[PDB]
Amino acid sequence: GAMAPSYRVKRMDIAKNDEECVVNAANPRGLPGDGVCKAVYKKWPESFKNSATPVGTAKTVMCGTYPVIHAVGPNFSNYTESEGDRELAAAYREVAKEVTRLGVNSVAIPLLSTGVYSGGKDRLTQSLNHLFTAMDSTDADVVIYCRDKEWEKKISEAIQMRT
Ligand SMILES: O=C(NCCc1ccncc1)c1ccccc1F
Ligand SMILES: [Cl-]
Ligand SMILES: [Cl-]
Ligand SMILES: [Cl-]
Repeated sequence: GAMAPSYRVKRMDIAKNDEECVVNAANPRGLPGDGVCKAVYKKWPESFKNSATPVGTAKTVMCGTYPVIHAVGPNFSNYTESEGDRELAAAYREVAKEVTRLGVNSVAIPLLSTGVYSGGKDRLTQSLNHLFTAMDSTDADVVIYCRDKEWEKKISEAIQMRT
């Protein structure tokens, strides 16, 4: 574990992370996709061998010795708010199991189901709170990666609020 497990946020490409493993915001079919998923495909294409996994699950595939955790959040275009919320919470619980199993001291994570899978709604708070519920019992250093300065400030404020 980390000596003093922490949460941090950075506004940059998760493909340039400084952590011991990465969470991909994957599609269920293991396809290159767009956004975080395409950057992850360009950086770690070997990790997409047999990466397909259902919604609400995470599947780890090694790129060399570097673990890529493919986490499949729901597409809120297709799910009800209620069922989507359940699957989004589940995806993060499976990420916490994988991070623990791998024995890493740090993980780079995106906010699942907040972009092309958001169904056109702001899900910063919803996605971040499910991330916290899952990861709070892990002792890895968590570094959250986002695209926009607005969200960088809101994620930073949410982390600082808990102290
Ligand atoms: O800002 C948003 N999402 C995070 C950034 C992001 C990343 C990748 N593709 C798209 C958007 C957002 C806010 C309100 C409604 C819909 C949104 F998608
Ligand atoms: Cl960047
Ligand atoms: Cl998304
Ligand atoms: Cl983001």
